[PDB]
Amino acid sequence: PYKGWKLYFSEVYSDSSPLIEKIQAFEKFFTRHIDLYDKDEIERKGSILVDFKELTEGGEVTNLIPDIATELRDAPEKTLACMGLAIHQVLTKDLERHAAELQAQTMVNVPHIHARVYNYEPLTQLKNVRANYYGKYIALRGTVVRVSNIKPLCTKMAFLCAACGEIQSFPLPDGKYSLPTKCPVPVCRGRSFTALRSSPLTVTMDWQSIKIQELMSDDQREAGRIPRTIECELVHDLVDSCVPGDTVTITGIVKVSNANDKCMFLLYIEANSISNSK
Ligand SMILES: [Zn+2]
Repeated sequence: PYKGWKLYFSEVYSDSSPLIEKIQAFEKFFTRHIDLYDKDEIERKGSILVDFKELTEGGEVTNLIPDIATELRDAPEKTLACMGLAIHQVLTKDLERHAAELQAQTMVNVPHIHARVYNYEPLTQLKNVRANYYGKYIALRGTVVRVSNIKPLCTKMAFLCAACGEIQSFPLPDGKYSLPTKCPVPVCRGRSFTALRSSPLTVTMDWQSIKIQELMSDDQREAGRIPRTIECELVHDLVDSCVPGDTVTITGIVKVSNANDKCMFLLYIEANSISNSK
């Protein structure tokens, strides 16, 4: 009933899991506001931009998401996955109905849709970003200083279990090729999988790394303070959205980087959205 379930979740689909409640919550939101977005631009770019003020809007459309501000902040990777599958389920239902009338007068293949929330608040200044912010969703605003070149990045790798024939979409931590340890089905644990590099469950998107420097008051906050910087990882439609010197607003997830000048603990922002003025 959920085509594209493995495009967002590595778990096995079960109607008893708490994910169903969250997914259907955004599904009600996206069905009522489907005319507010361009369904053609969503499918082409593979993403959707949602205003955070629309989600925190009081009323009837946001009836099933009263705690979106806390869940997105403390569990962004789980909230965006449900929000992404929801819009994918809304689009796959709106297109299967369109293809139903064409047949009378049904394989609709909707690709992965990145759920991208912008205009998130409160804004977090870079100096107050501590190590405790790991896994949290925040919004930054700084100057672009460096923009690396675009490179491919294998985010997920499909694996076929030789026991039951199930194909899982296994994420790679840092693009490092790794193998699953157990089959996600609750019956068998084959522990032996074959890589399906040509499978659609194997994700490969354009990757770009940019560096952001905080907005420093050149005289007020210059009383012995150095401008802090942080790396931001753009992907897919966010790639090539800013040049060095631009002032951008970035939302995303704080994560730990894994790659005298060598410090062994660096935080970066997995960019979920970027807004460039110029
Ligand atoms: Zn299996």
